[PDB]
Amino acid sequence: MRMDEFYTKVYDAVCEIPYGKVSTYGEIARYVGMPSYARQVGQAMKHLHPETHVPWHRVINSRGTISKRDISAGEQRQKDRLEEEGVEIYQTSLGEYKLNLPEYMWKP
DNA sequence: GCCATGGCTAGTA
DNA sequence: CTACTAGCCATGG
Repeated sequence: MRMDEFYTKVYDAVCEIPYGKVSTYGEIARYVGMPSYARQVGQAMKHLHPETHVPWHRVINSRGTISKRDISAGEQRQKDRLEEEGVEIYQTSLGEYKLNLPEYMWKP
């Protein structure tokens, strides 16, 4: 599987995530037949341009939290976009953004 | 080739 | 619950 093939599948997958729903790097990776490529699912998200209609904001980590990144703006934007989607997000002490994963999780 | 990065994760304290 | 580590793997200097 070429990297370009992967990136495209990941993107196709993410677009399938329903409004106001959420999925996981690892889940998407598995979903596209690449269980060990969870980190690369991150990369795919990061690579996207700001205009993209791909719901990159609907992908968090396995702990149901929003991942911290080099570009802190995204971390913030993801929280905001999700909240607009009507997604209850509380803030852990030692400010990490968290949510009830079992509820919002997307299951095809 | 080595090395550091980086939106990860399960297992292990 | 928080912290950390081992396994993980593309990317690019």
